[PDB]
Amino acid sequence: EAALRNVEEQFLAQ
Amino acid sequence: RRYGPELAHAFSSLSDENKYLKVKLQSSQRAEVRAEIRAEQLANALRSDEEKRYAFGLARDAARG
Amino acid sequence: ETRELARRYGPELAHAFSSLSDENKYLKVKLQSSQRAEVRAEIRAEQLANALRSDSPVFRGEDVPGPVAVLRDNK
Amino acid sequence: GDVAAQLARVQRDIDQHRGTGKQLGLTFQELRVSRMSLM
Amino acid sequence: GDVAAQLARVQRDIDQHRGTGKQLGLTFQELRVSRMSLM
Amino acid sequence: FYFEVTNQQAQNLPPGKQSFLQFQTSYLHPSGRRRLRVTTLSYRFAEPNTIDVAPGFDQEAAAVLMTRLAVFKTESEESLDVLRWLDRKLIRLVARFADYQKDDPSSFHLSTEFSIYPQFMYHLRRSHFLQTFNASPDETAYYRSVLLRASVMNALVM
Amino acid sequence: LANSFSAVPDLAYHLFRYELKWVGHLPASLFLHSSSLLFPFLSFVTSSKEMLLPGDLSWLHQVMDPVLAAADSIVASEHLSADQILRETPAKLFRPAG
Amino acid sequence: EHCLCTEKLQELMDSLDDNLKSYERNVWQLQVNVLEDERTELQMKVANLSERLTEIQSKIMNDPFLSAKYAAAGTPGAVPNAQTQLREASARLALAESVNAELERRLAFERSISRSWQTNLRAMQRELREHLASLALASRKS
Amino acid sequence: CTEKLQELMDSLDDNLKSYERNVWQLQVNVLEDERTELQMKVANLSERLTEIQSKIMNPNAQTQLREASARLALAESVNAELERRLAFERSISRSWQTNLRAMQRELREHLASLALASRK
Amino acid sequence: RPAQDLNTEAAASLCRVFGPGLEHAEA
Repeated sequence: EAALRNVEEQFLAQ
Repeated sequence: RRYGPELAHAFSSLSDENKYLKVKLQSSQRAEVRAEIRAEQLANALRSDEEKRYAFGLARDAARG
Repeated sequence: ETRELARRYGPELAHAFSSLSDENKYLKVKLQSSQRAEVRAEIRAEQLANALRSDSPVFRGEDVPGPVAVLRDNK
Repeated sequence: GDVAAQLARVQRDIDQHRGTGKQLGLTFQELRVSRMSLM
Repeated sequence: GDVAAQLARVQRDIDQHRGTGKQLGLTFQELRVSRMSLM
Repeated sequence: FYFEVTNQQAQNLPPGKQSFLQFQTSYLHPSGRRRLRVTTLSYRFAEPNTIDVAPGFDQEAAAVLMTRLAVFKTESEESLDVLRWLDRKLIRLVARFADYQKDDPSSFHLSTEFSIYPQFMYHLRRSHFLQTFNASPDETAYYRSVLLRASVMNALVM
Repeated sequence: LANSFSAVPDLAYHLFRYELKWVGHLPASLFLHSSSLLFPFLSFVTSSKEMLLPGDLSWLHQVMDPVLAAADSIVASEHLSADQILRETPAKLFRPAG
Repeated sequence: EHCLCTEKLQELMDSLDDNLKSYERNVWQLQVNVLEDERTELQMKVANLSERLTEIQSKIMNDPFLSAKYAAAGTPGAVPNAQTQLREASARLALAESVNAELERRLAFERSISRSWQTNLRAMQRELREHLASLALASRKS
Repeated sequence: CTEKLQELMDSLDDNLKSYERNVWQLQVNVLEDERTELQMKVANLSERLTEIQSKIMNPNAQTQLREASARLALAESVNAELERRLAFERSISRSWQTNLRAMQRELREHLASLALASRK
Repeated sequence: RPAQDLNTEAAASLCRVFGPGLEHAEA
């Protein structure tokens, strides 16, 4: 994985 | 020292700095390729200008001869 | 600095502060690698455009704007 | 003798494979930000 | 069986280093092509 | 034939520019035929990966070029500033391209292209082409007249 | 010309194979971006006036219009200004619409 | 120490960015590129060598009489009879001359690997020296 | 110039602890390994060619063994010396990262002595 | 009578079948 450390990362990657 | 709430204030500042550094690298990658395309387009324009200028002055040399 | 907080608060919180500080340095040095490319390309463009002057093919003007963010009450 | 000394020194070589694992996760993020800008 | 565990550890870590290596080259090549596509 | 490279910008160059040059000699042969011999040259030069100008150097041809320029300059002005100027040409070639750490003469080394050339200036500063003493005026003028018309392998022996 | 002779299945097959062969040495994730004739071909075929049959326009309308009007509603509800849309990251603002 | 370092550290950065990372690009690429020329020429010399040994191999022994020349061979018996060991030293002779050709083509193409790590690396020593020493000269000014 | 010298350290440290030379050494080695096998594919197809070419083909015998096997000793001498040449060509080519990284070490500590003086 | 050269035939798979009737008919 590439370490989804935002609030936008869990939105765009999911 | 750093205990409790100051740990959360620490993680909030580094998480803010990570988002800040992502969006300014996003803008600066657009800016560097914008500047290199400009520098290359002037480079091809001046190269064509010196090609026509040297060929014109040397055409004047053959005109006198 | 991930030794005092590695103790007490746990080994896992140490792995969170690590690779976040390390990411912040990695992203900073590759942002500065582009900011120095801004200077190198702008001085090159300014020097070489002076030689044209001594109907340009470029735009020179303003960009279509993008995201500009600021820090939350830090600077 | 031969097995023990020659083996224990190659985990000194193994110790930086967590370094290249870490740097791979950082180049994921640089690829993510450049793909962010390409779109 | 301490030696048997040590060789088994570097069985699956050398193969993992090959995997994280050849795919790090995939992302490094991806960064240059992403720069050329934005060019 | 001497040339200067103007190129006020680094990016003027055609893609991988091979730096064309042509010579046209229109002579006459005793057979009764007017002759035009033409030769052309191409030197690929100066891509941004730095060094390339220096490996192409040869120590023998530029030594003779420095000799002919020194002989013309002694014909125009006095000899003492010619020796000072020409020694300045040595000390600036060496202080650029020699293999050294600053203020440490023991680490000195020279590349094979840039190695025999300082000896070619030791014997040039000692040869009769540059000083006029220990020689009659006709003994010096015989040397300069022959030197200006000499092949490059026919000149380092001088 | 391809629509006049209805050879669009022939042109699409050979434009895909010629584009992908050219950019095949480039990585797989940017087959569409590093090419030159691939994206303008599909953009003209499925998003132009003289190609798109009007029944397909009505389908593209109905899948998109609740989404775009939900994006408009989140602008009016929290009073987002014109320059706030185009200075802020679009992902932070229009998350429910996405 | 904001002692006007900036105009001479920047022109150290200009040299350290367009040359340090970028020379390493071009010479790693040069090393790899001639080694696909290894892949192509080695595959071609496999191609025509296997094409000879599928041509004379079929020709000699798909017809019965010339096949029986091998069925005789130089016979599977000892006492080489002063003829079929002139054979055998000649077989080792062409075996030695073939690998001699392969190692010499190896040799000259190993020079294309090696005769690039003398020169472009050296100018990186050279122009890092002039910029670094000019930095020390300006540091001893204020 | 104290913050400029800090990105002297950061820009060099990228080129030291990047495992990007490490991945392309895996790239050159994977094409090195297959090509030594392909050189073996040259070898035994060559010796099987020369075994069958010298098969058909058609002074004294005792004198025409002599240039045959003295050129075996001469072929032995040329590939023994050429192998010693090629092994020397390995040792100069494997000076790749032994002293480019020594450049990057010496450049880093000579700029770190400047950074320590500025910090003082 | 210079010579003869060759003759090639249609493959099958590479032949094209483009046409407006391939997807539509009129009454």
